[PDB]
Amino acid sequence: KNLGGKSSGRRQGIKKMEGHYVHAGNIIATQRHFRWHPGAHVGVGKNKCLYALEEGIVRYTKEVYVPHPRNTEAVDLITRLPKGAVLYKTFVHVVPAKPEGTFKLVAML
Amino acid sequence: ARALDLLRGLPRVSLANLKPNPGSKKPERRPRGRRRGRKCG
Amino acid sequence: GRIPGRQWIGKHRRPRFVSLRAKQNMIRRLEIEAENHYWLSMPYMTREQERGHAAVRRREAFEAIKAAATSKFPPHRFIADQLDHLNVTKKWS
Amino acid sequence: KVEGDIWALQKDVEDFLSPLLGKTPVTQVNEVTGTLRIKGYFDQELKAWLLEKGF
Amino acid sequence: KFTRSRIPEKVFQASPEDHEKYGGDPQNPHKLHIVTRIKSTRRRPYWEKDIIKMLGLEKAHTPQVHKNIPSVNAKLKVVKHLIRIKPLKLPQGLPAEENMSNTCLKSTGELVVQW
Amino acid sequence: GGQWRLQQGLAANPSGYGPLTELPDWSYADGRPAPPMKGQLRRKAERETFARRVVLLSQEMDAGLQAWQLRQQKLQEEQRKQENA
Amino acid sequence: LRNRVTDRYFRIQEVLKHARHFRGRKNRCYRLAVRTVIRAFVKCTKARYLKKKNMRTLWINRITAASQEHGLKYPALIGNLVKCQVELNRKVLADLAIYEPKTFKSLAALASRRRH
Amino acid sequence: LTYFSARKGKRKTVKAVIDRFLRLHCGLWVRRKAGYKKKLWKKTPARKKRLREFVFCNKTQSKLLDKMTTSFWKRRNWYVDDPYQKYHDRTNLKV
Amino acid sequence: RQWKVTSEDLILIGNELDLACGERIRLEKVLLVGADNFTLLGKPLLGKDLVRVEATVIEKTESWPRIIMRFRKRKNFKKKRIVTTPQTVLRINSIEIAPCL
RNA sequence: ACCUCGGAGCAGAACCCAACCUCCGAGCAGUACAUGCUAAGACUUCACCAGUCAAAGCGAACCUUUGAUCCA
RNA sequence: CCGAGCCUGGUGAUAGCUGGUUGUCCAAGAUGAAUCUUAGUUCAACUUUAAAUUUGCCCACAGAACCCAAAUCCCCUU
RNA sequence: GAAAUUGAUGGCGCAAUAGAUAUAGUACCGCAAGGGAAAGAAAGCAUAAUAUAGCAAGGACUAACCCCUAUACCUUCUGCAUAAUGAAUUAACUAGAAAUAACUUUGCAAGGAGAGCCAAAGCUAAGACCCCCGAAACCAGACGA
Ligand SMILES: [Mg+2]
Ligand SMILES: [Mg+2]
Ligand SMILES: [Mg+2]
Ligand SMILES: [Mg+2]
Ligand SMILES: [Mg+2]
Ligand SMILES: [Mg+2]
Ligand SMILES: [Mg+2]
Ligand SMILES: [Mg+2]
Ligand SMILES: [Mg+2]
Ligand SMILES: [Mg+2]
Ligand SMILES: [Mg+2]
Ligand SMILES: [Mg+2]
Ligand SMILES: [Mg+2]
Ligand SMILES: [Mg+2]
Ligand SMILES: [Mg+2]
Ligand SMILES: [Mg+2]
Repeated sequence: KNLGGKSSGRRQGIKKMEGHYVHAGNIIATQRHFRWHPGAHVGVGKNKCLYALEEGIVRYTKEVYVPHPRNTEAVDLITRLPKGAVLYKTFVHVVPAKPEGTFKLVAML
Repeated sequence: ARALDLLRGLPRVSLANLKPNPGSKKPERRPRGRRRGRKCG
Repeated sequence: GRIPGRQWIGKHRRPRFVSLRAKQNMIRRLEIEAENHYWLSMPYMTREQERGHAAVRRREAFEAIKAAATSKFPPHRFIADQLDHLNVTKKWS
Repeated sequence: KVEGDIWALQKDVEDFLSPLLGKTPVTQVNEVTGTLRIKGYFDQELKAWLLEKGF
Repeated sequence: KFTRSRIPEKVFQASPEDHEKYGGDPQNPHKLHIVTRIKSTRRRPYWEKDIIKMLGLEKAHTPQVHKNIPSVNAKLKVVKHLIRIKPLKLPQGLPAEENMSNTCLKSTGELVVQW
Repeated sequence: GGQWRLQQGLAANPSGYGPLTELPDWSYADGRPAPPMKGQLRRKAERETFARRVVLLSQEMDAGLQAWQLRQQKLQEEQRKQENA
Repeated sequence: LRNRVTDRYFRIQEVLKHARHFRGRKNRCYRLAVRTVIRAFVKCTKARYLKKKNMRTLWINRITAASQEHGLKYPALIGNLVKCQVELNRKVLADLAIYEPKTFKSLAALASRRRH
Repeated sequence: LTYFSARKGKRKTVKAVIDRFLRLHCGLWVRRKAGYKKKLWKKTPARKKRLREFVFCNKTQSKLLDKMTTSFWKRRNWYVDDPYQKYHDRTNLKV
Repeated sequence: RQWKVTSEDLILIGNELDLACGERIRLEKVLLVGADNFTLLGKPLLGKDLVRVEATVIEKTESWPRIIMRFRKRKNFKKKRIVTTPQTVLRINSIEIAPCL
């Protein structure tokens, strides 16, 4: 009487652990809901996958979570916290490796 | 050349002295014996 | 007096019993390994001291491996080997 | 199309190419066919070198 | 399931009683292990097999000298149930180039430069 | 009875190291020594490699400790040298 | 019949010569002989381990008899000779038991003395 | 396919391959993505863009296609204004 | 191996010795020497000064062909090899003892 | 009775994991009509097919599941 | 020897099914997806050979989630 | 699966189970259509039955047996002494055919090839690689009450 339930796994999770070198555009982690939040130089897709916006080293950190005020449910959740409480989340950052360019001598006019 | 001098020293080249260049003639594999027989690959 | 099924696998197996000899053998092994624990409890260098102390040798060894791998190439061919085959018809005159 | 001391040619080629590679090149001397086979592409360099030698 | 086993660190913390029993000084610890394989790697996990191959202990009862450093010790901890470890003792110091060909490893674990 | 031999410090197996295996089996009746036996030569080569590895490992570990000491000294001396003003 | 085997006689004989001392048709019929000859050769190969195993057992039995003639037990004899640093092996000890009874008596006395 | 035709004794080409795949001389096979003309009204713009693309084949797919076509289809063609003229050869390829 | 030996005895060593036939040799690892009324036991070897056992290389031969046969049922596994081992026959010429006790 | 897809447990912590296994759900709707075009780099349901994400750029503006080929 | 005769021919029918597959010797070599599909096949994985050049495994620290255990992943050294 | 167009006496055979079916389309079989041969110049026994015990042997041994060791082979299976298959035995016969692309070795080389074809080191030549037996059937035409 139990049908369905034959769906395969989504192969989600972290694709780049901490310290892994990541080029711009590489997907860092795919998640179904926000297990890891985007940090510095990390973007978010429609499906909440984290990709590197710059070329660098992936780092995972814990930071205080302050949601966008337009996120009404999160704002209410915060409104219900006690005074000392601060929410925390796991964030993924890309520490950019190369400089974004150098000045070169082109012509000795 | 020294090769022609070696020829001068060696026996006459005939149809009984001829050999293919090594590596040009792979051995033929046929399904007889333990290793190539039975189920014959 | 038979054990149902096949011995040593099923739910009902032949009762196996530990002999004094088996106990002594196991105890001997245990003593060896207790000594192993002791001798593994005193590292000579710390992890930070060992970091990089063999890097040069390891790099040279891998250079040797790479050289062997990249030096693979067909062997030389000599006129002498080809011409020596004429000797199959060497005779006495 | 090498004639003469193919081994002398091999020595010369190794001398000429080792600085470019940084290592002595790996080669095969087909003394029968009179050819020298070098691992890696050096057609342009070897052509220039043979021109300089006057072949 | 069967998995790799994490040995708690307290296992590898010698006590004064152990020091007296085995005759090793925690200060000035020995430099080199002599490791022999005394147990088969058959019926052992592939990771223990691989560790044995790395350490070069494929042949049983053939002593092998290894550094007494934390990484080698980590591997030895993985395969400690297949090996016998004894410190390498150097009564006359390490052999000199002159007598490098006249050494012998006594069963006590001493490398003597006379044989 | 190998345990007793081990206690006395000999090889557990009398066929291991010892006079019975390491000495020449024979010599010429004149007195000239016999050529070394193949097994003895192989065993000597193995022992030489073992000693060479012992020396190499000891030297590598000592050099590593000395290099770490020098690195610590350089770090402390440089951090002190930064105090210049 | 471009190519036909002409040596089959000799190929058969190579096997049959090894079966000529068998019983029944195994010594005549190649189909049967070849199977038994293979078994005979495999047994011959595997018997080199059993030969050594049985010789040592034979030596141990003979040494046990000889030592019991002098009130010793084989374990005591062997262990005490080792402790006295006599490295005579079991083959030689059995040979001495058979052909040099006074020397074996001396060794048994030595083993008992060491034991005491 | 037909390894030996009954009239010539030659190997034949599977024309279903020729109707679907482009072979670049270097050994690459190009193809359209399946469904690139089907029910576009229910496909997101990104999916449509992915589907409208010309795509290379696997090594094993390329080997299969090479087997299924004859050497005529694997020749140099110097067409006048071939859009794939530049793609017919590989550049800066290390191994 | 250990050989129980006496003068005029023959010994079959299962390997070539690198000695010309008829060449005289001294066997140096003598564990035991015995007479009718006394025996001398080494610990484990007697001194060179005590005993001198001498032999002669009488023959250098090959053993009869030994068959190595491997067979496993129902595996098409069958292998045959013939091996001949080198051998040397030594004759023990004399056993001399000296009063060096 | 079921056959495709998806969610949860088995399968606790990267991924992955069956069943006549224990439960649940879907064959689209709402929205707008840039919900356009292009394009680095990636993910990928263990193959392929297919399916995802996406910087930069151009252009307007200021979105949240089902099915191939041929054939018409 | 008739739920559709016999003979010849097509015909060496076809058989994902059963059986068989002949010298010597050495070496490497073992448990997913789709499918009128689960007695089969194709792709993968594994495997073999040859070739190119350069890191591979092991691997501590750091690191990998909220909701509501054994371990695993990742990699400096070694 | 085209066409236009192009134009071009011998035996690394068999030798009486082979080679023709063939000494013969005979003998023989069939009502008939039809099928269709054979052949000419070791095994098995006997000399000489048999001796406790055992995959019939091996290690051996002074000695055949006695002692000790040893669960036929093939195939099919996860796994077979298996009380799963096949085999009385001897002789003879009886089963891996080939392309695409590779690789190896030659030749020549920005060209190769004895027209056509290929070519961004290629082209030309050679070498290596793809089994045997078996249905119930289907259809055509004969032959049979
Ligand atoms: Mg599920
Ligand atoms: Mg095989
Ligand atoms: Mg039972
Ligand atoms: Mg994938
Ligand atoms: Mg009828
Ligand atoms: Mg058939
Ligand atoms: Mg093997
Ligand atoms: Mg279907
Ligand atoms: Mg089937
Ligand atoms: Mg025409
Ligand atoms: Mg005929
Ligand atoms: Mg007869
Ligand atoms: Mg049977
Ligand atoms: Mg059956
Ligand atoms: Mg039968
Ligand atoms: Mg009538």
